Amino acid sequence: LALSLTADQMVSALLDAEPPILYSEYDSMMGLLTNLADRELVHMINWAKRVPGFVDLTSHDQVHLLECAWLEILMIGLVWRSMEHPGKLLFAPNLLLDRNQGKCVEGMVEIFDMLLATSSRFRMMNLQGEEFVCLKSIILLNSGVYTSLEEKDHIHRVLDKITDTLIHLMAKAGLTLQQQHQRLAQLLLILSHIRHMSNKGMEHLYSMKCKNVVPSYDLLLEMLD
Amino acid sequence: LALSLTADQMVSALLDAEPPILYSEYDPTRPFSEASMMGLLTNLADRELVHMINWAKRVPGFVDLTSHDQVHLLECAWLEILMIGLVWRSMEHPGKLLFAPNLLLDRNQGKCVEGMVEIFDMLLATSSRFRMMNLQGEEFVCLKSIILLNSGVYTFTLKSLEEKDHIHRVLDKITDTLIHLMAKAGLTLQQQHQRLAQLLLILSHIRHMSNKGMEHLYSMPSYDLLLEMLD
Ligand SMILES: C[C@@H]1Cc2c([nH]c3ccccc23)[C@@H](c2c(F)cc(OCCN3CC(CF)C3)cc2F)N1CC(C)(C)F
Ligand SMILES: CC1=C(c2cccc(O)c2)[C@H](c2ccc(I)cc2)Oc2ccc(O)cc21
Repeated sequence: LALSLTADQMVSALLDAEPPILYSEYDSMMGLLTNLADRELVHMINWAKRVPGFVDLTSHDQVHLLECAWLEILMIGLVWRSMEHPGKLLFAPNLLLDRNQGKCVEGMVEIFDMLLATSSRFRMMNLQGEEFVCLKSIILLNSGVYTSLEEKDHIHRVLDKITDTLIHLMAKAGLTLQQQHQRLAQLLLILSHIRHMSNKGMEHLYSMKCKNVVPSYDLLLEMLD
Repeated sequence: LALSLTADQMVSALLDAEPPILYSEYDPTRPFSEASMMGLLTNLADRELVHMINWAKRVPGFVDLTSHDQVHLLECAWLEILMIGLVWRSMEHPGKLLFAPNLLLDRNQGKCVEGMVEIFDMLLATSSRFRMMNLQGEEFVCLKSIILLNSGVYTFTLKSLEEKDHIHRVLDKITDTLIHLMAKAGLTLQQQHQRLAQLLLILSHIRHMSNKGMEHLYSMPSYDLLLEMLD
């Protein structure tokens, strides 16, 4: 049924599944970042269930995709909220942090710097929230797909649908065929830098280890049920 | 002159710039041990690196960048570039990685190195996806150049933005080139968009593999080295 969606219905569904903007619990820096990230994880589960073609997959497959993508998804949301705040990361509306505040934690300013650069690449492209929910979904289905045959064909048909959607959004905003091609690529090439940031960030979270730091296969299996 | 080239001119330059296929050092002791296989793979990798630099300098637009920027693109890209060459070579050996004509290894021969099978599996999976997609050599060389220009660009002043913008325009010329390759093949406009997307999404996984790959190596090239080789 998700394969039957028009471009507009795809965006309407993705825009209507958006998670809400959470606030940072205080009224220690690793503490606020960690607690916030745990709380957005809960909302990300119910976001992912609403991504079209996601619940068409077995729960095993659903959780492998979330396991591979959760940090990328957390990060692309951070970068989106941060577009209109050059030089700062809008973790929460009461947690806007600058490059200098990354230095309070050994290891973080490197990820902080990569997130800022992605945020200004979205600013200098004037990334639209319709395109952004598209990329966020692309990340969900794409980042673990390559690890049975009916499942990865269906995922690749839904990913072909979101490509159609990105092209449609670009045609309706007036861009020529050529500008449509180029913008799609520039948007998708940024996903590979987002992958790099997730990997480096994952890497920091194990040196960071206060133990049981990262969402395990079984924890994620419970939250979707 | 890079930004005036026609699609077919870009395909041409890229195809001639391809580095040769090399051979692994000849009759090592087999069966391998962990130290001897890592020794071969390393020595083969190092020898490919020299040819990669000559390759890099012939990628339209690369030599327009400052020495320092060229090195940084390479420091960030070189393992993805090594790994996509392997996947390409190994497309016609299902279940095998053709590291060299004389070094064709299956999954089980990757267990000889602790931590390596996990990497092996990823590389083989990618090679199977390129098979499933019927990846073309003309597309291959466009994606490789895309890797070289893109991976290091989000890490790069008036001059620094000119550097950034020029690279982004060359990437835009490589996109048009892939699209021309697809249009000329007879694919529809929708099919063109979808295949361009599927290919570019594959570069996200190639980035994952290079990162895990870099992790694996540490668990077991300098700026100065790449810069000397570049001049
Ligand atoms: C700055 C980035 C990204 C980031 C962190 N915060 C966020 C909150 C909202 C949006 C983005 C973020 C933070 C971060 C995080 F993303 C996760 C985390 O730990 C989660 C622990 N939970 C146990 C649950 C399993 F059940 C997972 C701790 C963090 F500081 N940071 C990760 C690093 C640099 C280390 F890559
Ligand atoms: C992908 C890859 C290696 C690889 C890398 C990491 C993990 C792994 O399992 C294999 C390994 C390698 C070994 C040492 C270095 I220095 C670099 C690459 O040997 C290679 C040789 C040639 C080539 O084109 C690719 C590889």
